[PDB]
Amino acid sequence: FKNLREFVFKNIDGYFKIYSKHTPINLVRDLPQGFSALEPLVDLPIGINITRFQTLLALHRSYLTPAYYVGYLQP
Amino acid sequence: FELLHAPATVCGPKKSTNLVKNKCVNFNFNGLTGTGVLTESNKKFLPF
Repeated sequence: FKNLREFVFKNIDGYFKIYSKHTPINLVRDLPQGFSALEPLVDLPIGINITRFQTLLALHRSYLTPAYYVGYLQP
Repeated sequence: FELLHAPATVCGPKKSTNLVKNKCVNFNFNGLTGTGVLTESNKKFLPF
């Protein structure tokens, strides 16, 4: 698959921005050694203090019971 | 209206003058003030 998508979430001083990209890659299992510069998408001014977050997936079976990377930051 | 610790979202400007070009005058570009000769540039900028 020649499709790599990367997203960046930040939450500072009441401003919310999202940095996104689509790019083609060709490697068997994980990220290649190539380099490129990400671009911002949209600025959101609500600025809610976010502590816990969840993602979404696509699936068919409605079994309701009541590959993504995540890293930390240093200033 | 409220003045709590939050970014300002709603306010409206008013039309004052018309566009000017190629003469060194002061300008207010998105809150940035400066004075210079405006000359068309051939450099390609990033969309953001």
